[PDB]
Amino acid sequence: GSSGSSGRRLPTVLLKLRMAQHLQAAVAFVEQGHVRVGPDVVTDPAFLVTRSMEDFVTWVDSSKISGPSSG
Repeated sequence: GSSGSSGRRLPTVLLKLRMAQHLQAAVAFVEQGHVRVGPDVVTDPAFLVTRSMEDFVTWVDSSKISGPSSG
């Protein structure tokens, strides 16, 4: 309960955001450079992300990914 930085593995954040199927799926995707965080692309799953960055999570290439909505 101190002031600092609370980051979590990308794999965990992805699973929670229903971005991936299983832990192995999220981890594999990160290794294949499928998921990126903000202006910085992460390749390792051990990568820690902060609540602030959590919202700045996007897929390297979401061309196929559907979603007619914008915002």
